[PDB]
Amino acid sequence: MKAYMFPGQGSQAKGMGRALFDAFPALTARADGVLGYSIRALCQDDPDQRLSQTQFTQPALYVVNALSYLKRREEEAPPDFLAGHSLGEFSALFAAGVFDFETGLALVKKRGELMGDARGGGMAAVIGLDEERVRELLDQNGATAVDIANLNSPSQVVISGAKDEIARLQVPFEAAGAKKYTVLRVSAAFHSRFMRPAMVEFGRFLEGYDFAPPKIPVISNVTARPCKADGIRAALSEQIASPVRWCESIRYLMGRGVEEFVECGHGIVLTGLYAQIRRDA
Repeated sequence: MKAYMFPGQGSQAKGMGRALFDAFPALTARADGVLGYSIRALCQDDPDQRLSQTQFTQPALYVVNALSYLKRREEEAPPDFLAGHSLGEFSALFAAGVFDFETGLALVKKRGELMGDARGGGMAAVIGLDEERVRELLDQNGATAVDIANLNSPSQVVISGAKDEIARLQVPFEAAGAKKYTVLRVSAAFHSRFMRPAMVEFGRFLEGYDFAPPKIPVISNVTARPCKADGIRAALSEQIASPVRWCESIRYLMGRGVEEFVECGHGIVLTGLYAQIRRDA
């Protein structure tokens, strides 16, 4: 059994998807219709470094992920399971037939707008400490307005919360053995109940859409379990204000009997995480 893993923000790069745009002109033109600009130009030329701006990053990654999936479907047996990291969930749901290509793109355009417009707090990516140690450090350093935002691998955790606390934690984390502590280029503290207002707004926006049942199971970032057909809106809206349980999602799949994990999209970010999750598990 095989799972496809769809990457999210941070995996984008100038030049991504070139051969896919060539191969899928109808979807390229349809993407342009939703976005109002050339998706190929965004990805190939990266005008004014817009690929690093979340309102553009999210649609770019959704399109490249989607086309990457369709290329794999032409060439390889279908996957048994799908999982996407944050933005990647939307590509996974597209692959599963939950919504059509344009609908998913509209959802991600909105997610990009909500996240670009969000304010308050920040985030840091930590390499070299496990969840238990990170939680201990947050308590020891009195960072009561910081929480764990992503559990990405046994040694890769993202934290989120008050900007001053995120700044002040860097040296203590490094002194405890973090190999790297990197404050992220994000508008706000995502993946805590701090982001509740945006979660509420996104939920309301999703009421206007009509979803289909997944044809292939999609493992939710929120629950680390398969998305329920009746639960798409909760899965997607709550995701932005909840910890991303990526490590647990991969471990769930391993426990179900999945032996082959393939990254579907540009880059090797999730491949790297998987190697680390696999080595520990």
